[PDB]
Amino acid sequence: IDHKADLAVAPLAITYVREKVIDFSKPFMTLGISILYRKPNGTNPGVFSF
Amino acid sequence: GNDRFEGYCIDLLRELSTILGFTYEIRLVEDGKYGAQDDVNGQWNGMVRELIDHKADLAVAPLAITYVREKVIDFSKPFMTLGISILYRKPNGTNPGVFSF
Amino acid sequence: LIDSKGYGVGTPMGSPYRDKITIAILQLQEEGKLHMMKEKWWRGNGCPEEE
Amino acid sequence: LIDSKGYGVGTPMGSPYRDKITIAILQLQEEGKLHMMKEKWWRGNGCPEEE
Ligand SMILES: CCCCCCCC/C=C/CCCCCCCC(=O)O[C@@H](COC(=O)CCCCCCCCCCCCCCC)COP(=O)([O-])OCC[N+](C)(C)C
Ligand SMILES: CCCCCCCC/C=C\CCCCCCCC(=O)O[C@@H](COC(=O)CCCCCCCCCCCCCCC)COP(=O)([O-])OCC[N+](C)(C)C
Ligand SMILES: O=S1(=O)NCN(C2CC2)c2ccc(F)cc21
Ligand SMILES: O=S1(=O)NCN(C2CC2)c2ccc(F)cc21
Ligand SMILES: C=C(C)[C@H]1CN[C@H](C(=O)O)[C@H]1CC(=O)O
Ligand SMILES: *[C@@H]1O[C@H](CO)[C@@H](O)[C@H](O)[C@H]1NC(C)=O
Repeated sequence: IDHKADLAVAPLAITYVREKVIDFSKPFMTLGISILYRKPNGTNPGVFSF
Repeated sequence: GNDRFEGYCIDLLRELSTILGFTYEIRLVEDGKYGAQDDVNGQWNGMVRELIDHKADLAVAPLAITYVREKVIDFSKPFMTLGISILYRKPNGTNPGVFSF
Repeated sequence: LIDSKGYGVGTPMGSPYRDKITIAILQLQEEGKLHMMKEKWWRGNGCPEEE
Repeated sequence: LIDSKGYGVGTPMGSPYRDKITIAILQLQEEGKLHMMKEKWWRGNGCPEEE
């Protein structure tokens, strides 16, 4: 905003409130919010499955 | 009027209307087409063309963001996300019979 | 997907509505409106299984 | 994905480097350089232990 730089080449995600103060280029990468979680370890009980 | 039409990009144009207020009128493109340079002339065709000589103001339609379309007209930031992909037939139902053993 | 592209309400070269529409697309995307409309039209009728 | 939104080279409000990178980002994409650079970094040891 205060012109201390010229570009912002970074992972700077396009948000509604960021577009109203600075102006972005058109996206060089697509994403969305998504949940990260530990891959579950161990297996099902399965005393059957004969 | 504006009641002949329905779709995603008519629902989008109504939702952009209640935010801004620019009350619109649909004049669909006549020589139905999107945009291409004819490679000998260099002239555009269809909805890229009718925005060049200011005949209409918007292009609310599946007008993809192409490198050659951006130099000429001004696209907004996207509202969907495309990709080129292949439409082929699903294979036959193999149908294992009751006497398959 | 072979490439990635996207749509856009196309405006003439140097039109003022390049900015006033992308404010109202980014607003309709965080309010979930651009996913309620995609779901309302691309709902289809369903395909049975991918077994 | 919960929403869908994207990255972008941020420019000050009024800077002409907005439109000169707008065409430039589209230039690397149809040539396949944006896919080539992303392939080079987001691919690593694939965790192939599924089999
Ligand atoms: C073909 C050659 C042999 C034929 C011989 C005779 C055949 C006659 C019939 C034999 C079997 C009788 C019907 C079985 C129905 C079970 C259905 C099922 O799939 O499981 C369901 C319910 O399963 C249960 O959890 C409880 C089922 C009954 C428990 C005792 C087994 C009966 C064996 C009788 C002893 C023989 C006595 C009679 C003869 C002396 C689903 O649950 P699950 O899947 O189990 O969940 C665990 C697995 N998992 C965690 C990974 C999900
Ligand atoms: C009862 C005696 C009678 C005399 C006969 C003697 C003959 C000899 C017969 C057998 C000799 C050997 C038997 C030992 C087998 C069990 C092995 C074990 O301990 O570990 C297992 C115990 O899981 C079980 O299998 C429980 C067995 C209990 C038996 C009684 C249940 C039914 C009772 C009657 C029912 C109602 C009756 C109504 C009738 C209609 C657990 O293993 P784990 O390491 O923890 O792995 C967990 C797996 N997981 C992590 C994936 C989850
Ligand atoms: O045509 S764009 O503005 N720029 C190119 N890209 C990303 C590089 C994949 C994308 C990705 C998704 C879009 F909706 C638009 C575009
Ligand atoms: O934040 S954006 O510029 N506009 C909103 N969208 C589409 C509505 C998903 C997208 C989709 C993919 C992008 F890379 C960017 C955007
Ligand atoms: C690492 C940080 C703080 C960055 C990464 N990109 C997000 C952004 O572009 O705002 C930020 C937050 C996140 O990871 O959710
Ligand atoms: C099976 O495949 C043939 C050609 O591959 C096609 O003509 C036929 O309609 C298919 N039958 C189905 C999909 O039931």
